[PDB]
Amino acid sequence: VEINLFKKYYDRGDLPIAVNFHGAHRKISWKLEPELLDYHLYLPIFFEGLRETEEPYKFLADQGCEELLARGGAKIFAVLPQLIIPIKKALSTKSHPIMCTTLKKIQKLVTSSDMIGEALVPYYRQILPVMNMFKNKRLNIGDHIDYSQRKNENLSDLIQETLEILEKYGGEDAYINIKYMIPTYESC
Amino acid sequence: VENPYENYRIRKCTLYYYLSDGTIHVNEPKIMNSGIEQGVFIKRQQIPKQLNSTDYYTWEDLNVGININLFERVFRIVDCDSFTKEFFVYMGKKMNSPERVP
Amino acid sequence: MREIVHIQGGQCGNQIGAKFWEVISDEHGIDPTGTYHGDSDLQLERINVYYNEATGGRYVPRAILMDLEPGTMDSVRAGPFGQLFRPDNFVFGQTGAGNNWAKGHYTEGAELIDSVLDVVRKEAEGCDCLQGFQITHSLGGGTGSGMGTLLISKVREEYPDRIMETFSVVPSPKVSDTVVEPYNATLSVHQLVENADECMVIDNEALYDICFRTLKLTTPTYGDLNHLVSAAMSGVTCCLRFPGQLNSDLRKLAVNLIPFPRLHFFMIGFAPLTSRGSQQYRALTVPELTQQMFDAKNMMCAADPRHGRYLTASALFRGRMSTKEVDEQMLNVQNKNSSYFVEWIPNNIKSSICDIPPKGLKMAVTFVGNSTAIQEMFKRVAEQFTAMFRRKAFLHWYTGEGMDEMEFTEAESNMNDLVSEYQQYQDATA
Amino acid sequence: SKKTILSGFMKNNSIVGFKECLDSQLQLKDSKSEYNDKFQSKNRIHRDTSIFHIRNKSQII
Amino acid sequence: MREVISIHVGQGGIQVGNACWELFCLEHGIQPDGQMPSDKTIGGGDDAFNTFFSETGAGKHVPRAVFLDLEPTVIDEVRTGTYRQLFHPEQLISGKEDAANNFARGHYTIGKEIVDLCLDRIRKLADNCTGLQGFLVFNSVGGGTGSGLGSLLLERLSVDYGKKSKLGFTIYPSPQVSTAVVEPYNSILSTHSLLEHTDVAVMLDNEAIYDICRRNLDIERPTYTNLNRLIAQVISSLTASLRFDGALNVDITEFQTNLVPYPRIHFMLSSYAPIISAEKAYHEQLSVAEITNSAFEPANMMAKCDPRHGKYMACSMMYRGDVVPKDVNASIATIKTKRTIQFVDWCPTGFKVGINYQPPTVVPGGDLAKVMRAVCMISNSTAIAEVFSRLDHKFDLMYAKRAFVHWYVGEGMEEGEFSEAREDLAALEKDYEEVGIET
Ligand SMILES: Nc1nc2c(ncn2[C@@H]2O[C@H](COP(=O)(O)OP(=O)(O)OP(=O)(O)O)[C@@H](O)[C@H]2O)c(=O)[nH]1
Ligand SMILES: Nc1nc2c(ncn2[C@@H]2O[C@H](COP(=O)(O)OP(=O)(O)O)[C@@H](O)[C@H]2O)c(=O)[nH]1
Ligand SMILES: [Mg+2]
Repeated sequence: VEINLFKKYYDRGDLPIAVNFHGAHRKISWKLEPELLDYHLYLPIFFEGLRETEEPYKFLADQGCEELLARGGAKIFAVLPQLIIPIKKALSTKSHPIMCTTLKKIQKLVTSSDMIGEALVPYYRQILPVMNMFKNKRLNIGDHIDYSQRKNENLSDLIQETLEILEKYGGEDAYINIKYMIPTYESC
Repeated sequence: VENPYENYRIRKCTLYYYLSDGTIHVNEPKIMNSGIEQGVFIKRQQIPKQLNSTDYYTWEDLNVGININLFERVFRIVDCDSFTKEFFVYMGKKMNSPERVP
Repeated sequence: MREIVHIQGGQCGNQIGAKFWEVISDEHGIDPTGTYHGDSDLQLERINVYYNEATGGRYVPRAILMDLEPGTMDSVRAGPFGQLFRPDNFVFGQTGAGNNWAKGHYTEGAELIDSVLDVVRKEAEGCDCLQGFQITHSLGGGTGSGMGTLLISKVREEYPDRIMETFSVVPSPKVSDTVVEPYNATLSVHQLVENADECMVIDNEALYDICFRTLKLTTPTYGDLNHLVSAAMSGVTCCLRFPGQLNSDLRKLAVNLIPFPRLHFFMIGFAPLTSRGSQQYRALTVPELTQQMFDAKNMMCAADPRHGRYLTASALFRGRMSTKEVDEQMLNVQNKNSSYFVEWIPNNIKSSICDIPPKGLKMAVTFVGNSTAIQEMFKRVAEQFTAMFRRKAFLHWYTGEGMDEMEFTEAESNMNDLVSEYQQYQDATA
Repeated sequence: SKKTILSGFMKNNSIVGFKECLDSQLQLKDSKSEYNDKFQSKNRIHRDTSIFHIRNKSQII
Repeated sequence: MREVISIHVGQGGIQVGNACWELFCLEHGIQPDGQMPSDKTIGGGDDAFNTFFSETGAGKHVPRAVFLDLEPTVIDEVRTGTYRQLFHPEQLISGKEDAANNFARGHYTIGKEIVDLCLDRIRKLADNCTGLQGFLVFNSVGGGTGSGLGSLLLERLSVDYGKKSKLGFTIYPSPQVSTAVVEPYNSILSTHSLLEHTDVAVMLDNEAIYDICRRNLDIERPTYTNLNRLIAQVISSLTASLRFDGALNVDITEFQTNLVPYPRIHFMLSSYAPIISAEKAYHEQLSVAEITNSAFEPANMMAKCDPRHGKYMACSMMYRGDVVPKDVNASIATIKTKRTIQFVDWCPTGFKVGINYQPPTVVPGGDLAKVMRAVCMISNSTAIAEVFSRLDHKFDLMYAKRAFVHWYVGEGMEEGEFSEAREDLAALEKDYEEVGIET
């Protein structure tokens, strides 16, 4: 697309969120209570925002997408089919900072509500492939301690824990499918 | 082999020869109540004297009562249409006497 | 034992077989009538691989000819060697797919494909020990694209443990024959990779380049190009029909050329190919044959072999020739191009030898190399596909047969996935 | 009568450069495969001890 | 009363197995049909054919072998050729589907359906024998079915019979000239099978035997046919001590008791000489002294490893011809003098010497010419660690990215199976260096 779908949607004036931050660092106070909103029309739009790399659209997209799945309740399952093609583009940006942003969001998705991972298994051929790109590329420093663990920037470390979450809630069939995309994986 | 009633068959088939481009064509018309998938027999083309060769027929080769070689299958051209006789007489190559098909 | 059936479809696919059997029939000495007239006692040692037996002594290829329009189906028989087929095997509809994939995959083909599978099942169950099936279908034509692809998906569902083969011709850009070529190509690969065990691409462009340069014949004809694909057909299963030093069944070639499950695309070539006059002069020896084997021009696919790096390669030499000269030459070609051979798979060339030479030559070689260069072919097909789709041009036809616009987006993503991850192993190092 | 006889049914359905390869390269016996030349030769308890070394420069091949 | 039962598994085994019998068949006076000629009895004495054959009361004889394979084209050829009448028709077991170089196929998936029959045929031959000393197994590790069916038999035999000794002449891949593309994988797995079930196994890698042909035989277009014949003599060289007279005899159970220092180190690389054509074999005296040096010349090792890089543990090297014991004494002593062939510090005397009289015979239509004196060496050297190392490293590169793993894990073999094999070679590699250190 010529322009990221997120930016055009926001400037119009239909997103229900604003910054209005007065506190320790920053915060978001939704113009309307979360429960009322419809997830079908909004939930995939936010996920389009993860790709954005120019402020403030980066964070303002990020904070919600973490927030939407936290208080979803049970309606989230309806949107699972709608979240495939957007997120596929998100991992293809090849940008180091983004993958850190989206990977946590996807990992937290499986644990948000019950009986969702079993639905996500069939779509493994879409989200698994890029995950193989950088599995082995990791820092090799040695004895000198790493000062950077505070914020998760290690691509190899972030991903490795990612699959573990996927298979534990994936179900019985989860293991076989994961191997067929990325071979080096070892069962857990 | 398996026929109780029969032991040898006959297919009634006619041969066309075009004078424009030395092409031969063989088609076996429909024989009613024959229960055989009948249609085009040999697609119109040029066929060689012996399989995988570089010698081609010339109309002066066909004639009634002689054996033509065509994909190792042996043909017995028996009858002449009304228009065939004149051309042979016009060009000047003898013509043979006909006989009814057994 | 370990015999294979053949089923062909589409005018492009059907025409391919109409010459393949003629070529294959000659090798064993099977004349058109089907009565034995062979010469070499070895001609009939292993006829069960491709031929059944019939009372009266006339042989019948294990071919199930399928096409959705009767115009061509009534043509293949009338040609030379055209009556080796059992007409009971024939199957066809009454309307015509009209180059409409949805028509050949959802509406029409679904109606007629019930019968087609029936004859296939009967032929498969008749063999002694089944090995695999081979297809000859063209991705540029609808019925072959849709009806041809759908057959594989089901067939794999009945025989999950048997091998499979597909001969496909994709449309190169320099020459075009179907305005809807881009659409049927993207959907086709979406289904051939997921089920086909082995598939190899041959392009119309390559035939025209190979024909106009080496043979230099001034007037190519559809009979000509079909000949080259004929020899390649027999270049992969020679050891299944005659004794050899290193037999390599169809399964054996499968294990040694597919590093990972999702890469099973191969590109083939043949040699020697000498001009009509210059044949009396060339020196036919292993050193001479080898050099023409890896040349860029001989290869059957539009992809330039050097634009990528060879992930793996295969070679099946024909006839009598010392192995040492075969073994030594393969190593030599593995260092003179040290950069082009991926470095994390040592000893990345496979060689097989067969002792019965194809009729018409004292020696021959068939090339099957998995060249990473194929990224060029799929990439450009994506370029043509994207342009025609963002304006929603020519899509109203498909949407009228129960299909939704969502499905096309899914297929496009899959193809980019294969292209994107196919180059993954090109840059990774040790 | 050199090139005027052209006809569509003749140009298209006549292979050009893919007919049988000219002679002097077909000289091979399809029935003779390796393991048949020597192992199946026959064998003999007594061998013909005769040997000869012709007084002409052996041909290089 | 001394006999051995030969075993052939794998296309390479049969083809080499095919060659090994014409050499043994001719040297005893049996025509291709097996009927002893009415006249011209080339064989003095008696009981010679008993060493490998069994009398049928009158007429012909039966080879003591069972040919095992899964793809019938190679086996089917033998039943049609000129040796149709020799082998028993109900011991040439053949399968239906080729293993396709998939080791898991021939060890877990398909092999189980033919191993039972082969063992049954084995029992029949064992009962007929009286003093069974051991078995001989040929197989090419550069293939799946060869390793699979080959591995199972040794595993099966060791428990069915027990202390009976076994021997195996394997054929490993060349360091750089390779035929298959998965050869590294099946090597590491296969070596696991015969590292804990066999007493002795020799190395006859293909690449070296190519070299031996070029430098002496004067042939620039060798084929797989000539390679088998050279391996034929070594079979003849070692086994000839059992069926003929000897001034100093050596038995099969005499080799396993003098060549293997410990339960692990039982790989040895052999060599043969002289290998001289007819046009050049009669212009030199072929004195015994000069032949032995060629035995230890470093270019004629039949395994692609240079002995100079390591230590020597023991060489059990045989002789044949009109060799008199006095000549050898000087040769072995003279060889010890050289300064580029040094022995381990813990084996002051490490030579086992054997002598036999019947000369090697020249098969017609071959390459080797007629000679009086030849010596076959089967020596264990500390340098063999190179071949295991090099094949080990090739394993790592492909396995670091789990390439080709998916064609085995689907054949019933657990994923953890592959790793354990590495420890043994890794364990084995440290072993050679362990004994190598001077005390
Ligand atoms: N010495 C020798 N080795 C051979 C010969 N032919 C093949 N080989 C060996 O056989 C190996 C390949 O295995 P195959 O010939 O396929 O036999 P296999 O291992 O049983 O595999 P299958 O063909 O499926 O039976 C090669 O690496 C060669 O080393 C030969 O003529 N002489
Ligand atoms: N090599 C070759 N290709 C052919 C020939 N005839 C047709 N084709 C290919 O077949 C394609 C069209 O096939 P099509 O008729 O749509 O197949 P169908 O839908 O199954 O009937 C074209 O793109 C051609 O490249 C031929 O004689 N030789
Ligand atoms: Mg085999």
